[PDB]
Amino acid sequence: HHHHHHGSMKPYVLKFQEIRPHSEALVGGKGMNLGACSNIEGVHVPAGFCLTTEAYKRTLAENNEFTQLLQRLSSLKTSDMDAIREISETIRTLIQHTQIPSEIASYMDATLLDVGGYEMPFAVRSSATAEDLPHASFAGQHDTYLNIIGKDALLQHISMCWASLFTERAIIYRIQNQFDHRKVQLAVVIQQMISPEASGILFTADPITSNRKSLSIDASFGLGEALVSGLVSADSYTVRENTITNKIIATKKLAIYSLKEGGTETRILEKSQQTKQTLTDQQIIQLAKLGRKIEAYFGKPQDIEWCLAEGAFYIVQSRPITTLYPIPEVNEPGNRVYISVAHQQMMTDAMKPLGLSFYLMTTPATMYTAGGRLFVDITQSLSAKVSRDMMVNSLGQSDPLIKDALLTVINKKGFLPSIPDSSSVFELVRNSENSIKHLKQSIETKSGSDLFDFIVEDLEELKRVLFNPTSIDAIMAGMDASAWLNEHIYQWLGEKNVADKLSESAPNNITSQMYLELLDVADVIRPYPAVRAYLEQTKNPDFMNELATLEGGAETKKALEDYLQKYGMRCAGEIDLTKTRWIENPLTLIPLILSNIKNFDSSASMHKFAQGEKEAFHKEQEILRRLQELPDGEQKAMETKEKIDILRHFIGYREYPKYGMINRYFIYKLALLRAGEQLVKDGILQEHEDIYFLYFEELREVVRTGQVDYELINARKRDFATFEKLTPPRILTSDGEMINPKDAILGLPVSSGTVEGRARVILEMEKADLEDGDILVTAYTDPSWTPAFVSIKGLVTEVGGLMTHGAVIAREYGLPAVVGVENATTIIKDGQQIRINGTEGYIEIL
Ligand SMILES: Nc1ncnc2c1ncn2[C@@H]1O[C@H](COP(=O)(O)OP(=O)(O)NP(=O)(O)O)[C@@H](O)[C@H]1O
Ligand SMILES: [Mg+2]
Repeated sequence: HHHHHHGSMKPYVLKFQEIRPHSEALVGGKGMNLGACSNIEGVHVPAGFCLTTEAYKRTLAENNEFTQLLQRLSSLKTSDMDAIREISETIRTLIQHTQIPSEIASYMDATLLDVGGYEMPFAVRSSATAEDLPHASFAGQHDTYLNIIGKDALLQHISMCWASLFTERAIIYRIQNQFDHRKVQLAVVIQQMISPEASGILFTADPITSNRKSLSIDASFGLGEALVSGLVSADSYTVRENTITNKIIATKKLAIYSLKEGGTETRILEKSQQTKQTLTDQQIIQLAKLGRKIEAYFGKPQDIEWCLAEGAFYIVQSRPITTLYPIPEVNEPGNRVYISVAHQQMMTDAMKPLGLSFYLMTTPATMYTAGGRLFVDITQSLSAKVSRDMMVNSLGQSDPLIKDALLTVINKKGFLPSIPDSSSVFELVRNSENSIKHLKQSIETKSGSDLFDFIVEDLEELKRVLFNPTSIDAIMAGMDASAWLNEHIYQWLGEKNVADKLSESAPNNITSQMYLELLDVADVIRPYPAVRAYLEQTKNPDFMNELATLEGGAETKKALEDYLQKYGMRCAGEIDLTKTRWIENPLTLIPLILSNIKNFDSSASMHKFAQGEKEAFHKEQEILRRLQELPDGEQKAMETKEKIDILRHFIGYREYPKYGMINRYFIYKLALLRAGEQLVKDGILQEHEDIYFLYFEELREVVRTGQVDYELINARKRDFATFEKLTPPRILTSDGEMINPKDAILGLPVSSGTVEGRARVILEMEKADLEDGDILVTAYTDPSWTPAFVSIKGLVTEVGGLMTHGAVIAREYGLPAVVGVENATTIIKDGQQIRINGTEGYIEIL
């Protein structure tokens, strides 16, 4: 060219106004956001630029002594603490003694005089990146410096940032997340200092409850680094719509202010000062409005660092929130309530797409996907009361826990507004059996696009042989018999849930049959301490063909085979066709077999059954005998006995169709895996199990026309990954909402629950001794301990703010935790014990 070939080159420095798109690979997370954050309208971002990773690659990843070391480090694992300490020290000093090329240090001078210049104070903040992984975060992993003035001192701190990438805490963090050193770079953000009166964090969701329609703020006096620092406390405001709706005022006894000549000092605050409302209600709203605008520009809930300097609000960071369980896209207006069928089905593992397709294509009810799990919209049932109660009463009986969640929805106020005959069961089960035998024979000849065209046929046959109106009547005949028997025997004899005792050892229960038989398997293994020792050890998926080697077992094998012919097609999570079955990987069955042996006596199929009967039959006559001791006596007892006979006749079939169903699933799954196997051979698919991420139709027209789209597939995996980390509610809300005095020390709730245990740790975290089954109490908490505390059941800290470290991490690990307590380190003497709860903010003595 005509640009002097000047011209296909990576730059060294980029202004927030220059930063291009998806150059995250140049300026990293914090930077790419700062950039985009500038280009917003009505938002004041300070100015600055980024030291591009080129500067890091050229200065430090192109040093032989450097690379030699990083190689020496790629050797270690977390178990090796000292080597890490040492190598870290060494690597770290090499960086603070590796000067920056005069070339680069001159670009900086050039830009930095535009922002400008070397007499003004700057912020040196480190934004990092992981190659070919733009959705990785280093939140709170590296250093940052406030108020750096001067060239000599700017270069000193750019180097201390790069160094902050090699701290044990940072290193160890990459080991655990398997990010690779040498694959992580650092951009450095050089930004104008703001001397603010007040600074803090803001979330455009609620941290607890993911409301999405309520914004929460954390504010304090002074510079922000203090709040993120761990001590001082903060002020917490919550804003819904344009109304302030909570104000927790804290005791901010510290603040951090700039020095005229660089650096930062910490001031105690005059007592009158420490209880002041650090924003004024006009500013709280004026601020919330901002957070809302930003969120609108990005299209997702954001995490924001802000500054208050002479009225004015400056945005100095933005981020997305990563911890939100998503919301189904239901195109139906108003406030809606979704109920998790995950929790009903007792699964609440994420489900891959192929599996989700199948659950969907067999029910005719209308369900939604969110977060990789399934939900049912139940909003209309809740309108008409004749049906509301008609609902909550049904759940109230099964899924009782689901109901409680439901009821809290019911009064948020602001939110809303015959019996087939005895030949039946038999016939029903037979034809399911026979249907499954044709299906078996029929699919092994099918292939290609036929095979798909095939199982579309069968999904109707399935619905037809498994969900007749005879079958359903049969299912309901048993269940309705329980309802009747439970309340009517409440109202006459005053004994609840009698239907459970009357149901015991009832015939034809397909699942209950299964568990008995796996008791016998266990029973075969007890005579032979050889086997049980083996099974206990083996992590071999074919441990099975290594069974006849030892005769101590080896009968063990003919046992397992018989059991795996009648049940190998089930697994915890059967409803996802994609999940691995028992007959597929027999190792997944071992632990039960083992746990039966530990916890049951031999021959317990024999006894537990019998004592099931005898007790359901002596509870049958205890009822009836007691009934005819009252008015209309003979007619009530007469009345119930038909009901019991209905109960035991149908109750076991309740369980059959799901078995009939996943039985066909498994047959599909296998023919569906031949197709995949074939596709790989043909060259279209990398792995044969790379179909679990296509829905049925998506898949079906890949075997018709052999074309696939792999960053569909890869986003699918990337996302299935993101949702496994997530734990579905019993009730999800159109607004993202997640549903389900005693000499007391008040605090900030922060994180929901209740636990009990141990004492305070001062704590020399550096030389810290912890212990299982215990609550924690320091006063300062910061990321330094993030990678240290799994063992905890609950947290309590002096410092406050619900978006402190204590909060956000206790909220992910699922611990209940209260912060902001007055003098917890003191006032909870001698590391003793305690009971805390976090749905409200209190703490007490046991
Ligand atoms: N130019 C600036 N002027 C004033 N305060 C600033 C400026 N830049 C950053 N801050 C604040 O000073 C601190 C800078 O630390 P920073 O590393 O950027 O955030 P962090 O939480 O400590 N680490 P990270 O999780 O990577 O963002 C935060 O409290 C910011 O709110
Ligand atoms: Mg930050």
